[PDB]
Amino acid sequence: IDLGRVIGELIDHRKLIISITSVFTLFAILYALLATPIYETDALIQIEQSAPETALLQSRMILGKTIDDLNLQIQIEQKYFPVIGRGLARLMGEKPGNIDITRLYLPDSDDISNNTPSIILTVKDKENYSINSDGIQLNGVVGTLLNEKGISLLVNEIDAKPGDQFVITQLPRLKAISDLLKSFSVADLGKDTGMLTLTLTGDNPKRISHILDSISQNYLAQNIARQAAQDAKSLEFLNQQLPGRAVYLQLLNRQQELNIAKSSAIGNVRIIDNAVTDPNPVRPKKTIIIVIGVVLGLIVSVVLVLFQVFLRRGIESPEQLEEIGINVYASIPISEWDTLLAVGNPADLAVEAIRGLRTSLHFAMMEAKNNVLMISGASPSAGMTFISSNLAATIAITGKKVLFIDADLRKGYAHKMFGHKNDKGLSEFLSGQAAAEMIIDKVEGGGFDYIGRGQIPPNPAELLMHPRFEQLLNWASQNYDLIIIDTPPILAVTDAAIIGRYAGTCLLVARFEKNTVKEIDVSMKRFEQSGVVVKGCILNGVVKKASSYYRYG
Amino acid sequence: IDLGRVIGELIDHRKLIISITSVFTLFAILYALLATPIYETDALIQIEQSAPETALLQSRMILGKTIDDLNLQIQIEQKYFPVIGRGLARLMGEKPGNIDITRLYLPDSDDISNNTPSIILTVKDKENYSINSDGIQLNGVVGTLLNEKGISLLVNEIDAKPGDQFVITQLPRLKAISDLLKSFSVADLGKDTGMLTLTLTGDNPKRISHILDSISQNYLAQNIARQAAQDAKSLEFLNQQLPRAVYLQLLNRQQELNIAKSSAIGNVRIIDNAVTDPNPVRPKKTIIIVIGVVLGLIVSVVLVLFQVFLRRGIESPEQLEEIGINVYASIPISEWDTLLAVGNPADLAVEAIRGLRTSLHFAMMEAKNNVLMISGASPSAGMTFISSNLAATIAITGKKVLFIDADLRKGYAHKMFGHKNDKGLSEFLSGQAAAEMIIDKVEGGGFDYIGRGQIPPNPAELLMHPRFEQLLNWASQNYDLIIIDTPPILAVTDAAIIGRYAGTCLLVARFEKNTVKEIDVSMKRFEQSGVVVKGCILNGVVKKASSYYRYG
Repeated sequence: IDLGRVIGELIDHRKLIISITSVFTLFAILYALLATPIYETDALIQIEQSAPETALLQSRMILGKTIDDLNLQIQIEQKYFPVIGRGLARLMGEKPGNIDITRLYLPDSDDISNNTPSIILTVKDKENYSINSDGIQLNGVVGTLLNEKGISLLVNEIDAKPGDQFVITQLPRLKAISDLLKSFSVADLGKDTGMLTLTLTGDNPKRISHILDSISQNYLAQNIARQAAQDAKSLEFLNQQLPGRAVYLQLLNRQQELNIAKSSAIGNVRIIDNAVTDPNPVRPKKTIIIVIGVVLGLIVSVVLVLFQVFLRRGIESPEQLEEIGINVYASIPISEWDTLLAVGNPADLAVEAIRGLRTSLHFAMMEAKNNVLMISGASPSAGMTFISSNLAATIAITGKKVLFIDADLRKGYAHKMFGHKNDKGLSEFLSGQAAAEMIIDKVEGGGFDYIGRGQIPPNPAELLMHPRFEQLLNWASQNYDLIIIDTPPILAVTDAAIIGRYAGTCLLVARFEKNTVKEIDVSMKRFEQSGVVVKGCILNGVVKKASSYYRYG
Repeated sequence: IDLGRVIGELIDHRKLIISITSVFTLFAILYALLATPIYETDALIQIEQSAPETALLQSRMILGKTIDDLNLQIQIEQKYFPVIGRGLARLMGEKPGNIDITRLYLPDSDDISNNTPSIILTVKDKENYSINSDGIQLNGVVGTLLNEKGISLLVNEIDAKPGDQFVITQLPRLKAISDLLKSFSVADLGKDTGMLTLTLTGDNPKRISHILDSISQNYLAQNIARQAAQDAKSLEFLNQQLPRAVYLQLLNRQQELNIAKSSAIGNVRIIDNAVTDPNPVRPKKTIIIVIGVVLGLIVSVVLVLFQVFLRRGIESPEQLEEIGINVYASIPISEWDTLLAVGNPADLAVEAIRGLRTSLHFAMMEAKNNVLMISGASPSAGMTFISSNLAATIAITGKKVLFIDADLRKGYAHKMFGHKNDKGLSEFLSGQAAAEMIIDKVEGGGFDYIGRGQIPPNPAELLMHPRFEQLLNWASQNYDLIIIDTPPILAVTDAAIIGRYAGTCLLVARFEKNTVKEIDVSMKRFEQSGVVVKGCILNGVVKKASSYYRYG
């Protein structure tokens, strides 16, 4: 988990980490290139406070007058069936479609849920067009207003590209307020200065400048209207109260004072400069999400790789087994590769390591009480028969006579791999229905005598206790230089602990990443309980990255 | 309790955790889907302070005038017998019912507790209807008012759906003010700006906009009736004081006060009349559902950890080996009246018993005799299961096995192997039977079996009798193995009496039932009695924790 280990596993998993980081950056870049650009326009309003004005601008009288001025409750979008059709259309350089509807009146379904009757325009040419509400397509021409089925459309200046689809939505006036008010924004930047910087953000650049100018003009007009409206209510009741006659003349003097004031009462709000749209979109923020894509890919990659590190629990190196006090006799690397590897590809790495095992056993197998070696995998799929068979081959070619007993009576398949006469296997001998001679075979490849399990017997462990088995071993250890026995795991059945009574040397075979140290520890302790002293293990299937062996020649 | 152990038990208990988290999330879904929506409407009120205004709008003078204006003390609900009938009615798309009562006068029961006389409207059609107060159903039609039994009711524009029930409550004016006031709210957002955000929240969307509009109008008229009242008091005194140049000056002031009074532009303007946000603000969807998820998750965690800190039994042979107990086996639970070792010989729980046979055969050599005693740490430790199957799995090997069931209190081996209940073990110790008529032969396992026989009155006094050692000495010569079942030592002392003659003694501990304390005390009490317990035999270990697996 150290920095060195970190970089090691990173370069080892460089494919995964770069793949995930690159794919998230691909999502980021496609999103940055497909998200519609959003321009921002600004204006400067000057007054002589400004705290009421930042709230009166965003009031519904102001926005509500712009909406009715520009008909912004008539919403128009070019149709693109995919969620990214519009973005790719912009990327291709296609000029976006746009039309002007000066007067819209839907059939006004205006239901509780679907209060936005949605219609689609099919552009037929630059002059005529067709409108489908729910299938009923009404063909129409710009100029002439379409008044059918309670549906009133006055659409003019339709765009060029025909065949397009334009979704029209007569969303409610309150909605046409709320969206704008969401986009609209005000500030002061002087905390007392009359300057207000209105900002409106939107997609259609030319539209937002007009909308902001409309807001500014409405604000100008309404402030002119208010100061005058004070005097206007005064004037209204003066007009209502005119009938004493000298007082009538005094009221006429006040009337003439008030009347002109209304026309002349223009002030207190100022458009220092009308709205213009900044050509550079402010959103989507390029180079701010792509770096977020990079960092998101990096963080998720590390949080996944660390999770996988804390996932696996199998053996990782012989040092783990030697920590418990287990003499790992070999580390057989996994070979890329029906005949024996030790005779098919005699110079493979996995066979060089088995020769390295042969020498170490040859040293460790003298002083053993007899020349019978028992090899029991830690579990199925630990390769016990692979290692035992190749070891038998590599010891046969040396020149010693080897007998390879496959005492895995439960699911042993060595006879399925050496070529066999399935009759008269091992089990058929223990049952007493076969003699010691008709069971041995000759693997022509390895050159070592082979004894197969034969038929699966109903009672394996009961058979192995029969005293004929020790007779077999006593005879063979006199007629052979080495005897290798295959036995089932000790975590599953007790066959291994029965055969181990007669074996001089016993070894476990542990698959590299499959079997855990717990399985080896429990297996060795369970062998000891049964009076069988496990000599050591033979780590197997170690990946070539962690295997010390390499080609030499 | 470690992260690995945490996730292991979570996946093991994945059914429980997902079940409870899912059902609380379902409760959250149904609540969020049935909780009646509440809309809020907004209006904007300007002044040129606003600190008095935020408390004068909420005064009873203003609210109580809207109440009397819109008849808000006349409360109406569509009736739904369940607590969720209204919600599901909305779910089904059914348009909610509503009527209009322009004039309600109940009998005015107005008791101390039931100061809110409640009646129910039964909609008969679009024109007529019936009202039951306490059973007395009065039929009436819109238009004509029902004035009977002191009940003056004028309902018009009754809804369409007939047969419905409408609960009508003439709640007192103070309550009809207080509810509006708890829903009502004010703010300023400028701290000196005249801008006030009136906000009112209700369920009926169209109603609350009208309510807030009426509040605004009442407030506006009240502001007129303060300032126009100042000018009107001045003008009223002029009108009362008018009795010639001074008269013309007073007439000038008269018309000036006329215009100043009647103009009376309020310091307040309604910026924009109240409108209702179509999106309900409560119930807050996706804010309680996530709270439902986190609540289910936290309660699942706190319950699973509690159950973790609930069980005290053995959890693995390592716990026994820590104390210094040689766990000779771990027999897993078998799914499965004949012996398992002859019924289903390939069962995992029998493979483990063969594994025990081999370890005993090694560990039982050098023992002073071939007698094995197996005593469970408690009843329901499966002692007889293990001993019987072990005797079977040793019998098929070919050794002659004698199986003595010395559980003279509640032994039931004869109830399992098929029996001649006469002449059991007790009938031998009592001296009324000889050693030969007590022995049987289980045809299945193939081992000679000695039943306890009749429950004696004094078990322990019998077992001390010297005939028992005669039996064992004779058997150990005529049999290759002798297995003795004995009662738990924590309950009676028979086990420590038989153990004097047993070469090997083993305890059987159920996996999660028996604790480490029971095993430790059992071995200490065996030691005090001069019986050296060889080791334990963990029993009934669950397949999740056992290393055994099928092979073949």
